[PDB]
Amino acid sequence: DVVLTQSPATLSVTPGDSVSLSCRASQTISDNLHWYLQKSHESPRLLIKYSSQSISGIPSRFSGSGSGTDFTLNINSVETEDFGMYFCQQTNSWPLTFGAGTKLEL
Amino acid sequence: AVGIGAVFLGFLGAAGSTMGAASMTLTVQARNLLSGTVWGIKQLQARVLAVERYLRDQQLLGIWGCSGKLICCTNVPWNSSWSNRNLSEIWDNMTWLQWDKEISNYTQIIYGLLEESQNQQEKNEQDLLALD
Amino acid sequence: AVGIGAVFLGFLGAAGSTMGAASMTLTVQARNLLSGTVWGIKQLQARVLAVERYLRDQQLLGIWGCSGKLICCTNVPWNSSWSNRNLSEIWDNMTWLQWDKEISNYTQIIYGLLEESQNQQEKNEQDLLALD
Amino acid sequence: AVGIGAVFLGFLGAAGSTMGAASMTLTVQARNLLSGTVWGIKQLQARVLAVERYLRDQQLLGIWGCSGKLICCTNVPWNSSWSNRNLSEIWDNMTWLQWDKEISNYTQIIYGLLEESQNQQEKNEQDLLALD
Amino acid sequence: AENLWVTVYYGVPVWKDAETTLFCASDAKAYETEKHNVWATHACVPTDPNPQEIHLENVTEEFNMWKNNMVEQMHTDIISLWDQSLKPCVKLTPLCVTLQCTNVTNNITDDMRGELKNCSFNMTTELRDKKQKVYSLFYRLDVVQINSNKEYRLINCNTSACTQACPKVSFEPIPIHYCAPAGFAILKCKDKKFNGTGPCPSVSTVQCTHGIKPVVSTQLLLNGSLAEEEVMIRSENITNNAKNILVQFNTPVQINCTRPNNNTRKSIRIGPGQAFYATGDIIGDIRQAHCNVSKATWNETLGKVVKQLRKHFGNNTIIRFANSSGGDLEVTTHSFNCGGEFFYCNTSGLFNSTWISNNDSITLPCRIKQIINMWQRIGQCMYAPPIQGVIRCVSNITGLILTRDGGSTNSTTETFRPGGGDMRDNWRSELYKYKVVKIEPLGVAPTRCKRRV
Amino acid sequence: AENLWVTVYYGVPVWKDAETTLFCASDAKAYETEKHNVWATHACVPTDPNPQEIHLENVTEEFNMWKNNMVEQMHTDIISLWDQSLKPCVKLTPLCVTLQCTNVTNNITDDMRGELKNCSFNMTTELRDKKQKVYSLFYRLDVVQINSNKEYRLINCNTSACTQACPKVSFEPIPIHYCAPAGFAILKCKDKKFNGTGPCPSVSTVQCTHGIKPVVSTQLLLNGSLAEEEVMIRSENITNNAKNILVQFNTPVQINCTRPNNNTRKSIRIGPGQAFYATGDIIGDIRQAHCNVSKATWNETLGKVVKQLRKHFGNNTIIRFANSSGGDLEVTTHSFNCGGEFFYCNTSGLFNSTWISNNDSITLPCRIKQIINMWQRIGQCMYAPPIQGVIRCVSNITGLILTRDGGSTNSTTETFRPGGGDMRDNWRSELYKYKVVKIEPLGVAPTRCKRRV
Amino acid sequence: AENLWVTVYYGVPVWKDAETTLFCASDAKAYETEKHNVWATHACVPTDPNPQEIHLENVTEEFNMWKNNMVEQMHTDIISLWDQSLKPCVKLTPLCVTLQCTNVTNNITDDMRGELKNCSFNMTTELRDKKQKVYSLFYRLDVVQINSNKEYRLINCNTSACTQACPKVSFEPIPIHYCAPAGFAILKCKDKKFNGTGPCPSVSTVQCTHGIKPVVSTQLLLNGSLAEEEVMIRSENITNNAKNILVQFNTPVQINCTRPNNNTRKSIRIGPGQAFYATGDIIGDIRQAHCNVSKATWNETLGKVVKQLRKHFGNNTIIRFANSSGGDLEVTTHSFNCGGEFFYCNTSGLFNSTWISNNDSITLPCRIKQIINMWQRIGQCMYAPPIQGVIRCVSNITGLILTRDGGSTNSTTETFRPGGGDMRDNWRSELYKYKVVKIEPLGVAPTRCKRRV
Amino acid sequence: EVMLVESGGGLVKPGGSLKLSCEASGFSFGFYSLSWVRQTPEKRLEWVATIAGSGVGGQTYYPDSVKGRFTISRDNAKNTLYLQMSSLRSEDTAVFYCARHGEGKYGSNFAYWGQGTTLTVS
Ligand SMILES: *[C@@H]1O[C@H](CO)[C@@H](O[C@@H]2O[C@H](CO)[C@@H](O)[C@H](O)[C@H]2NC(C)=O)[C@H](O)[C@H]1NC(C)=O
Ligand SMILES: *[C@@H]1O[C@H](CO)[C@@H](O[C@@H]2O[C@H](CO)[C@@H](O)[C@H](O)[C@H]2NC(C)=O)[C@H](O)[C@H]1NC(C)=O
Repeated sequence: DVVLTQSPATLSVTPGDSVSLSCRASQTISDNLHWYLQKSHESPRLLIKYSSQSISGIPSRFSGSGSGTDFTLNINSVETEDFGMYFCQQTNSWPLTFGAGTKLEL
Repeated sequence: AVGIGAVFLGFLGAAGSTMGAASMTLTVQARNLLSGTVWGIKQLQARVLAVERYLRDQQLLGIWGCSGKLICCTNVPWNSSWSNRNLSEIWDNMTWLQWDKEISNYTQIIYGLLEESQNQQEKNEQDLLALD
Repeated sequence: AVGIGAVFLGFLGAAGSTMGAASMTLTVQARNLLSGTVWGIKQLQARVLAVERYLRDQQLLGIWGCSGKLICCTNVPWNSSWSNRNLSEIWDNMTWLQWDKEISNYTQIIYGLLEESQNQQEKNEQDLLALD
Repeated sequence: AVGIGAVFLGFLGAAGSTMGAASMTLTVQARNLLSGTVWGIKQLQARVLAVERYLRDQQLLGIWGCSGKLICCTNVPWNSSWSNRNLSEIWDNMTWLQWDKEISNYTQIIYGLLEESQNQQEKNEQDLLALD
Repeated sequence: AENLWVTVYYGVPVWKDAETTLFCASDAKAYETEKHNVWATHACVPTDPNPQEIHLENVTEEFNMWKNNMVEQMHTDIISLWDQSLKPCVKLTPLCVTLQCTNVTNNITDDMRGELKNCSFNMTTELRDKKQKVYSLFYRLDVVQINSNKEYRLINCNTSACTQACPKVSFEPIPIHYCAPAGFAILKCKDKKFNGTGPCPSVSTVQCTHGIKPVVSTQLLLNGSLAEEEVMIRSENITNNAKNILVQFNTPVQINCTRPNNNTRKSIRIGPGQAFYATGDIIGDIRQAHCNVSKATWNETLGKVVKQLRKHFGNNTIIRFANSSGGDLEVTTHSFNCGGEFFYCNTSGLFNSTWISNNDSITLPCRIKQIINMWQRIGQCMYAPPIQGVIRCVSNITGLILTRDGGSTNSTTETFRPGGGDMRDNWRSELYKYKVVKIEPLGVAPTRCKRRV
Repeated sequence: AENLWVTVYYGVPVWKDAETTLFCASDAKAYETEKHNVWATHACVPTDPNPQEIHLENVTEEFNMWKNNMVEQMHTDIISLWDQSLKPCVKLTPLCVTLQCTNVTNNITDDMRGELKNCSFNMTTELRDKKQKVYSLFYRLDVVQINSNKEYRLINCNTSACTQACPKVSFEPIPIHYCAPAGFAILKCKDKKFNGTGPCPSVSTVQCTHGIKPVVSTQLLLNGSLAEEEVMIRSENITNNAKNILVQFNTPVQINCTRPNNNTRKSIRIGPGQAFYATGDIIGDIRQAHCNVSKATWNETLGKVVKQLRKHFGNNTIIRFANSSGGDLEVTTHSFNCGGEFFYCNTSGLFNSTWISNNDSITLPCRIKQIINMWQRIGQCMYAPPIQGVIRCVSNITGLILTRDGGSTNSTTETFRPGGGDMRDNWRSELYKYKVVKIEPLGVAPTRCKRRV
Repeated sequence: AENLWVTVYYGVPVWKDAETTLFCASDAKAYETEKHNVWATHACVPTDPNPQEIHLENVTEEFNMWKNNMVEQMHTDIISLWDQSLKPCVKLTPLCVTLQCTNVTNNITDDMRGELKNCSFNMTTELRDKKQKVYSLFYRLDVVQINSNKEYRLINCNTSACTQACPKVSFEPIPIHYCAPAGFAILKCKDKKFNGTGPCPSVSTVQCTHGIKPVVSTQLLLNGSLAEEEVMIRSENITNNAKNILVQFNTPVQINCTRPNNNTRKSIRIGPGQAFYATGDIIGDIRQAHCNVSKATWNETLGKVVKQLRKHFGNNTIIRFANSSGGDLEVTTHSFNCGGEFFYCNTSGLFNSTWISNNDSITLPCRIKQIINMWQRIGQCMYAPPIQGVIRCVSNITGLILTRDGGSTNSTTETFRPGGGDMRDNWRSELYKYKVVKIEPLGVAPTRCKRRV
Repeated sequence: EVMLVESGGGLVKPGGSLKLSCEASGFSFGFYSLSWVRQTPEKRLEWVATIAGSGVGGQTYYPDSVKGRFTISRDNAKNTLYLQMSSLRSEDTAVFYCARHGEGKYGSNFAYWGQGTTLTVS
């Protein structure tokens, strides 16, 4: 199975700052990478599709980059509502797998 | 890469797609074209307008060489004054809506060319049939 | 020059002319046959009279061997009890309106003759196709 | 004499007969399909219902390979999950009304099969026509 | 071999059950009478000769007449052309005046009662200023007392002002051939032993039905479609008490309804071009309208139907009859039309017998009502105008509509009672042979041929 | 060789005579006037440019206008849209009041007559309780005497309450292009010598007729379709006495009809939103409305038609004229419309001559009637409203409608007499060139080819 | 090679913009309520489940909602079926009598005024002779004085006698799914940021729209189609002063309209079968009908729309509001329906603020009018019948219809004023997602193949 | 809007069986591929099952940890997704989410997630 490794596991930042979240794949998932935010008591919510594609309704401060095995999620001025658990996910091969998540707390 | 994305191979499905994928399914826009006390006569005059604009294209197709083949070659060459585009692009670069703008001046020249190219092939078939 | 209005007649142009000159252009009578709160139902009842009597002759044409070819040979011989006329005259002597009177008793026998002459040869193509 | 009214039946004459005798005369059901201030709109809404349900079958007929030929072979094989019956029976044992109950689940699978088996044969004819 | 291939079949005999709008076919001989002397003689279609009634050999077909359609559409449009024939006629609003009615001049016996009251009133003339004072004659079933003295008013003056009937049109029945449109056949069950449901093993296809006469009788069906061999009875669950038993017998029963009053008409002018026909003098004597049936025939018909009823209820069953315990005046009576006037008879000297398994005529004293509320609609009635002279008609009783008596004990008797109820059940005695199917060609069958390229 | 084979030919020029419903083509220029200021200007079809009038060479065709159709349908639907243009307008029922009429204030000479009566009456206001007492002016041809004092009533108050006319609509004729549906052609006889019957050896096919103006004149046809070369007369049997002689002459005759009363209007309120326009004062003098024709032109035109009549009745025939000996006011007169008001003239200074084979103007004193019963239907009339100011129109007399005098002796004179009669005969002066054929393709002919397999 | 040949392509996805007649799709669940308790529930079509909303990838499309059609047809036919639901109802002609009205029995304070007048009159019964003397209650906005004493009449008695409303029907909005005919698609703009015009780069094709509720509010659009994310505003030229600002906000605003009079009904008999429902006694006290909105919600919503207006007019712009300076009672007020009765409120405690770029409820005093001239037609009004009991409703204000104030100076303030105007713009709040295209197959493209012989 | 609402979660003894349901509305159900993904009590996300959409091929996919045990199915006429679980293990304890994918080429991602239903196996 593809193991997705998200780094860091947890990160504390002040609202207004910017962050770069890492997801590294054991095989190339070149553009097969999506980002989701799951807040406490909530379902996950898609942030970024196919490594870099932005999602209608998701604020423009969410940006994605990366290719192959190394991927980065940028949040360029983090807001209070953005804090939560962050997942990367690959569609390169079965089974579908997720990263372990970055927990952003305030 | 697993290809789990949803695809809607339904009515007007390839309406933005290239010609090599739009000509794969032409029947789907074809077959959803006829079926699907004062507001019943708007049903009557909507039905006999639907069957009228169905009969108009089935008559203009019928009087060319294309009885019901829905895709048919012809004998007229393609004058480059019409489109002037490369061949290798216009089956995978552009789209059909880009074609209808790209040709709409040159329509009613093509429909006029088709009638003589059919009736000429028609009478040449009769002149072929008369000698034998 | 080339292209004059003398020999380029119009709708029903050769309607008194002989058959050898009326049969040069038959498409002109074919194609001008469909296109060209109480005064809307006279439009409705002109349209719903036009498309059935268009479809009925297009059905009697359809169920013979002649889908939309508009001139077609068949297999039934011409019994001289029908017309008894010479061949060398009846393409340049008489006229079409003289023909419809000259045959009008024997119609609905010919249209009745055509159905078995299509379906017997029809079943002979399927019996030919079944063995191989 | 020659010519009697016994075996020369009428409309729906062999409607209980076997398929090998019902397919002898299919045209008789064909020709009685088009011909035959408030009691005029029951004529209008019966006529444009007759010509609509006639054109719908002539359109589903049109998009297969069978324009107006009324009997036609095709290319799709007969999966025995549909009928599972012997061949030597189903042309002289059962009857057509017994067939329509015996198969009515499996239509619109066959009807979907016919369009793709025509349009695939159509584009393969075009790819054959394209190289020359 | 086993490579079987699909072959479609256009024009193939199969049909399905359906329902679409049917149309008339009036007989062309009734086209000589000019410009709608009856409703729907110019409006809908002239018929055809020799309708192609063609047999369907080796065909059995499950008919039904109780969940059948085409008796609802015929009731629908016959309602509609009844309303079509009343929109030209004159509205009768200015008759709601306080009447003053005395007895008519007659030899008043205490046993009989005055059926017709005088009722002289005031009504406006064509001038809006003047108001003439006119008199008439009126039946007792049309006035009620507004309350010494005795002053009436019209019965329909409460809740429903309703039109006169133009004397050009006539309410007589003409035959009507119902025809299917193109693409639809009409199956006709030719079985001489055929109840409601059940497979009919002898059918035949037509395009136009035989000439149906639309009559209006509640009890005692008239003038149409006698049975073939026996007296056939037919119902739904015969162990139900809510489903009528439509008797249809083989030989006709001659009725001799009459009205022997002379009943001279007169025309009162309501306004500009609004005539009103009122009955003036009665010449001769004031006698009651009656109907006659032969007692030997009627008793013979109950001798037939008590044999056929035992086919459903076993033998040694003491079948008796009674006289329709209750209901409205239009259900307790044999309510019908005769020449344009509306007799309400009293079938209670008829339906009164009892039968165990081991020349004169019956006279039914009828009575006439001028306003008419056929089909019991909410805001309609119908002032039938008077007609001149003695009125007489002769009709064939063809079928009855009985109704059992809903017992719940282990008795033997079955006191049958007549009852009309819905008028559709009359027309199910005419449209039970015919169903309408939709031809669905383009079948499909595998055979061993392949479309060669 | 001799093995000739059937070959069908679709799209082949043959036609048969038929009759189906045709439709309008109103001219598009008459579409600018908004929302039916005249009847039938939005209801039916906007026209086409350059209608394809195409000759049919080497074609002779037996036309007819007497057993012709499509002049019955145009009269039918023009009746029908006349009834379509009266359902929005206000019914004028509450005018049937007992009038009280005196003479109008005028210099009443015994030779002249008081044409207009005063007729002050009572009429309801918009309130249901009050009744104002209003006055008007009325012609003598609209009141009859209810029989000291002198009190009248309306003539149509007997038997026909009829509507007012909304001043939005207009009675002007607009051109109408009749067009055939798909599959039908319109043959037009282009022969400059063509009587009633007979083969017309110069036809031409159109799809839409020229712009026909529907007018209503009884005698003296107006404003349409002058003849080509001569004055052509045409009828049915000229040895019949019941068939009119439709004269159609070549040069127009100018008429100068006028009405010199000022005729001020006023609005009486009938009820809620129901205005009624009655003529109030007339300013100036009460003078009679007339028409003028040139005496040199009219006498020259009768000199023409007495030449053309001798072509049918031989020479040395003393042709004379007379003035339609008797009849009603609507057949003895040239009854017409002018600007929305209805003149009844007196053609008796016109039709009075005698002719043997060897600058001033004629004034015709007309008279106006306001209620109108055109086509003589049973329960209709039409209260035309008054119109402001002096009324004057100018029209071209194009054709006459004569009638011979049914002699039975060996005389020479032929006292011709004018007579309008049926209005369809007007449109036979417009629809004699046109017949409608049905295109019938799919012919069949034997030739030497066989469908190979 | 270069010898490219024409090849036609039938059944090819292209469309053009067009306009044809669309039809209903009533929900089938709304078919249980019998015989048109709302308009168009038996007349037009039962709907379909799951309408095939199918995406159109890589498609941008130039929508429009101002030159859009299908908001003219929906307003046209909704006018027409509003007249269809008034043609069965009873005409209310005999009420035009000179009333006599006093104050209602109430604790009359000088500050409040008598809203309801007594108005006892005379009216005919079903008998033409008798005339009952009946009394009623009437609002002050329905009587004017005919000019001691004090006697009124109806306001609409001038120029427009108009019908009562049958209590079978109901004025509630039901959803309506408009569907295109065969050959026509309905493009739906799926863009979450989409003003009026502009290319919508995310479309989807349907065949039937979602369930539209037809309401009638002038200001304060109700009960329909809230916005997605922001408060969306859309107009024509925002530098125009004649174009309304169709505000559409995101969260609903709850209104609590009521009428606290008990207002007991009673039935007066007009004539034969003509009942008339008049309000008898009012139980309790005569208190004013009002509406409530939350002040915390209303001030935040004006805080939203003053941000979105500054998005078009820049920042540091002192936006203020005012109260629709003048006009009729149906444009200066929030005129709406609630349970079958017609409230006219007073949005002047609402539209009164000013905004600089730096628990209680608002009560709106409404008032009721019984005759109704919705859409301001010429010869119509509408007597709404009274209704029993205390009346109370709760609705969601969804969108506003603002209007700028046409300044011409270099000021900062922009005193916005509400204004309804045409009611079509309400339905432009429902028909902005949808455009209707005509599928135009049979395209043509050159490729390298030739029809062999 | 697109709604997926799961039901059927519960407390199950090991070795038992349980069928979860997901009721969907707001989209053309059959065209989209649907999945079950679970979130463990430690909040890790694990894909559980997929059934492809009508234009995707409609096959089912499972990871090895559930193969032979879990079955994903759909009832397109009722817009419901099912997960039938058998031979349950304590490790199956999680919140199970129903999820809908996107559209076209860039739609194999999870586009919409349900609220989740809890399964506890112990
Ligand atoms: C309606 O009344 C009019 C006038 O009041 C009648 O017209 C005349 O009636 C008298 C009756 O004695 C006749 O002598 C006249 O001949 C009638 N006038 C004409 C021109 O014929 C009319 O008869 C009455 N009836 C109808 C049916 O109209
Ligand atoms: C019909 O009558 C009503 C009242 O009788 C008129 O309404 C008012 O009439 C008075 C005349 O004294 C004017 O001062 C008012 O301005 C009128 N009201 C309005 C709102 O303008 C009405 O004008 C009359 N006419 C019509 C066509 O309704």
